[PDB]
Amino acid sequence: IKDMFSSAMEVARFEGAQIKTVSGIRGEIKRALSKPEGHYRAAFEDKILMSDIVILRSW
Amino acid sequence: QNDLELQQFLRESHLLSAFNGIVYQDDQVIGKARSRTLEMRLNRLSRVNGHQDKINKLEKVPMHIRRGMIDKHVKRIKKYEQEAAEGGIVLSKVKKGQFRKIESTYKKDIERRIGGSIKARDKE
Amino acid sequence: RAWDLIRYRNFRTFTGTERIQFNCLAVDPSGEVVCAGSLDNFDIHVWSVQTGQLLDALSGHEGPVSCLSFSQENSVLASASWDKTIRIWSIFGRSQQVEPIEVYSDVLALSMRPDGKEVAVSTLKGQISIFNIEDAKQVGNIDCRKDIISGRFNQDRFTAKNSERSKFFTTIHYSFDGMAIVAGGNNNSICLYDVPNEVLLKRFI
Amino acid sequence: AVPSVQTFGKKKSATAVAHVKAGKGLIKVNGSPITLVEPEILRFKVYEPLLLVGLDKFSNIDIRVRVTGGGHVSQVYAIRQAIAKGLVAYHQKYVDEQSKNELKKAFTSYDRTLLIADSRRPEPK
Amino acid sequence: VRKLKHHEQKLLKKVDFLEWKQDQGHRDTQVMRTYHIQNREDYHKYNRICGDIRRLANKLSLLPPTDPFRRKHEQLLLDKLYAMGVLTTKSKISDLENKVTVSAICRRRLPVIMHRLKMAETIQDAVKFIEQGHVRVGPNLINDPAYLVTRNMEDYVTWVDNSKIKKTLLRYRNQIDDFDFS
Amino acid sequence: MLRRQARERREYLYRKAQELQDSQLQQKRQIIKQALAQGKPLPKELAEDESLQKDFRYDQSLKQVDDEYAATSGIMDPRIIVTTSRDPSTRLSQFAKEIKLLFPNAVRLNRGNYVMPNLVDACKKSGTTDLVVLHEHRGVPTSLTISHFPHGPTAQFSLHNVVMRHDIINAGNQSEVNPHLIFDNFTTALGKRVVCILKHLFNAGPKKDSERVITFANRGDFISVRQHVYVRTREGVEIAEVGPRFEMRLFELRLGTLENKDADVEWQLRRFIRTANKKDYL
Amino acid sequence: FEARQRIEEKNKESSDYHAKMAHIVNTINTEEGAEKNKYERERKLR
Amino acid sequence: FDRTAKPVPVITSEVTESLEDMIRRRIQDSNFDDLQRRALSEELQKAHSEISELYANLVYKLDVLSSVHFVPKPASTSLEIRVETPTISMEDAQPLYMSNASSLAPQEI
Repeated sequence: IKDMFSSAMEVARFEGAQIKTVSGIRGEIKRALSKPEGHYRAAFEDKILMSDIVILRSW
Repeated sequence: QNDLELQQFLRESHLLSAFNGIVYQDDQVIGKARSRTLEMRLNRLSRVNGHQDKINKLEKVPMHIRRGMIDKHVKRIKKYEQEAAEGGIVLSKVKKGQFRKIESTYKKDIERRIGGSIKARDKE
Repeated sequence: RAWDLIRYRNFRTFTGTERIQFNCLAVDPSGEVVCAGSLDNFDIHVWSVQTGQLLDALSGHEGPVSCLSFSQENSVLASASWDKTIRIWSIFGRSQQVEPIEVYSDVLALSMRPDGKEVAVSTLKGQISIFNIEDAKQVGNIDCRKDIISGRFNQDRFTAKNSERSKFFTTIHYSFDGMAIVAGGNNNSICLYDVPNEVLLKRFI
Repeated sequence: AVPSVQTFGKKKSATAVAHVKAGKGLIKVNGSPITLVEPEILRFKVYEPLLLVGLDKFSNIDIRVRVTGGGHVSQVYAIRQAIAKGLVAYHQKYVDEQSKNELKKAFTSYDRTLLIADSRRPEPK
Repeated sequence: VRKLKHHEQKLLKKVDFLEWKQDQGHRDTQVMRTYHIQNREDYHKYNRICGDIRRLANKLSLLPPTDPFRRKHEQLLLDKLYAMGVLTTKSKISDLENKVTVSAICRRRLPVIMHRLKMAETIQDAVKFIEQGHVRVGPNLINDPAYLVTRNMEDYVTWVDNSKIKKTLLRYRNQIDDFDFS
Repeated sequence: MLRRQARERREYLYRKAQELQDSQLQQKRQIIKQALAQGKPLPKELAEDESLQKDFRYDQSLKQVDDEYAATSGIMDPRIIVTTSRDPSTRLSQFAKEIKLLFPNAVRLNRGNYVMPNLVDACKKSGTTDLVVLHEHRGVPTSLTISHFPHGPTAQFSLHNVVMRHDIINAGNQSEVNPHLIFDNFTTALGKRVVCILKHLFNAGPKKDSERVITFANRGDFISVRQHVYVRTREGVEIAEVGPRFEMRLFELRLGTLENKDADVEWQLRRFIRTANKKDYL
Repeated sequence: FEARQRIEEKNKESSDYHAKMAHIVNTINTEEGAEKNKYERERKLR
Repeated sequence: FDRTAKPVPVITSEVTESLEDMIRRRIQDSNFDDLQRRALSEELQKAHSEISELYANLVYKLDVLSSVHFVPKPASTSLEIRVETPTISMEDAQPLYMSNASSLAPQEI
């Protein structure tokens, strides 16, 4: 997942959070990728598409 | 009245004496006494909630031999209770349309084929 | 079960743990261990004779163990089964060594040379193959399914030429000089051969 | 219409189908001749079914082999197995059984892995 | 036999030239038609054994319900018939009266085993093939249709090698290796 | 034995489907059993069916380890292979050494070029019972899969806080005697299933004074595995820690061997469901 | 650390709320349906 | 934000201490979850004898019908009395013999 964070520190702050696509596919962020900074690895209920947007509902 | 083993022995005293100290308690009752005893218990339990047209199904016997079965059984009943009446002997009391249950009733398994009473006359 | 032929007593009885029926056995030369194989279990059951216990269950055949024989000199076990495989087990002394020799078809009646050097197996193709045990390579075979007298039954509707009922040997045995093999099966010919030349010496009706 | 015979030779994942029939004497692996089978140092591994028994057995029959799978040495072992047991099966079915088991004896005295592969492995010690 | 009129059919009702009461509804004929049984007396040779099993099962259910003799022999007979293949489940002992049946002993015959193993397209084809001598159990060729195949002994029902049927299935998938004759 | 094992699994799952299908007759036969016991009237459904009572005459003589392990529970000792993933690192080879020392009747197999289908076939015709496949991540071992072989279950776990006996110190040699076991709060039916899986790979009947013990203590779906030796003093019992400690978490449990992944899943970790983190042995 | 603490406090809050709502539902059921059935019983006499 | 699952527990000295004294309680009470190594009546007697001979005949013809591939009887540690006698006398009727020992061993006499 590309750009909801600006740094791996930010993703480290937000690890384990539950996200979802706009299709309601639930998911969880797992680990920040190393070289592209705000990019991370998430796991979903099944295969999401390239035309989706993930969402971290915070308050 | 709420003793179970005592009342089971009381109402299965007849076929224990027909198919036999004596044994009466289950885990000691050998074959035909066991089959008819268990069948009698299951009938008496199932006659509460089960339907009366479905609990006591008679064995299908043809007309001209079931009527002869009934006539010879009633001849046995009349001869027995007449012999006891001309003797002193006090007999147990039956209802009005029922058959008197005798030793040939318990041995010959006659009530599966003829019922306890002619239910056409009971209905009318 | 074991029988003393002095006091005429069955002194030992060996069962398994799996309730199987045994079809062939093999004893040690130095009779410490009896061994037996079934046609419904794929294992070989290894019992001590001195105590009565089940010493081992050898596993590794993927077909019913048709025949067992202990080598009389070096005491190596040879089993052979309907998964087209003869197998050589070094049981004694820390080895637990298994050498599987594959063969062309499913084996019934292995037999063992008196010096334990070679093993002759009878196969369902109709052949008797002879293998060197220590260097597990075939020494030589006899092709026996064309000198077999297979008669015609009364009930069957196929000729004795085209029948596949009895053109193979279900029992073979070495001579005691190691040079010949007598063989018989479900047919009315028994044939004996000399294993150097692999040629039929004589056939008996 | 022709007397023909099909056999199979296998090593690790190579597999070779050999059709043997009566003919003029041509031995062709994958369309090309047998004298083109690379890696060219194992061409005698391919040749030894011919040189063990003589070319006068192959003077009247033509073989063709189709080899898929595997690597270089697994393919030459599949080729030699297919050729060997195809010659044995042809001499069984259409020539006499005495030449059949003479061929089996010669190949088995050289190595029986020309005729029977080593197939199912390992051993769980 | 001539479709009696109303007065005749009323006057002789019990007349039937085909179906009698001793026939038991022609069930020997019915299950021997189902499982293609050659000889007439195989139904009744199996019916004797079903009557043995059910006679023992009656006389064994007439024992008291807790003694180990009844429980051991009921379980032992149940295990034996499941292993032989007549019974399809060794769970309940009412199988020893209800589910023991000439059709179960007939489903264990060799052509029916064959047809269920997809080894022949019908039971009559399986009869023809094992009469023609194509089928071996284990190593030895089985020649008669009535052969009863137990549960562990149905793993070895194959064709004989050098069978034309084995050759044509191998050559249908062109896996025929002519080295081992098929 | 290919055809025998295929048709034996076929008959077993036929019998299991028939049990769950006709398991209503078991409990209504239980109802009429206790109706004979205390003379209380029988319901209408159990009162009007005549066939069930005349089967009950036959069926009045009817009456822990489960269906895969039940045949040979204490009869026969296990036989375990311990193998790594493929081309393993040296710390995974050290961990596989430690797991083969954990389980008695376990050997270790070198892994490389072993396909998992013919590995499973070689094991289940050479007679082994269990296979433990270990997976790593840069040294740190991350999973172990236990496959019980006569078409039994596979339990797949992840391993989480792994400290190794090779990693700590030369504290000596291990004990290798048949240990005692401890299972702490395995309370659900999945807990008993996992207990039976994890404990039918130890030898039956250790000595009563067998001086090593190994504990599988459940702490919210995180089975802490430690191994201890002990010697009972005058005042308590003194515990020393020996051999590896980790936390395994079951994420999958299916009903076939390792090769297929077409087997029916008994349980697997629903991670993304809405009420995921609210229950244990979920 | 905040993960474990927030999850377990949310679980505690949900398990308290479900108990509280089920309690008030069946107390309204029991101690007022007894009066509903009492009124129906003394209305059936009319 | 809400989070999906609880994190993996950190193993500190408190949880190792709690786990060790759990182990100590179990190990001093020997609470170990190990694997554990695996005449009547006249009428009842004659009922038993009748179904025994029925069972014998039925098992015989089931074996012969099954073409004697069967599964054997489970186990019976029976009890045999053998008297002592010459093994001449334990033989068949023919002119010869094979062994003239006594059927009981010296350590059985």
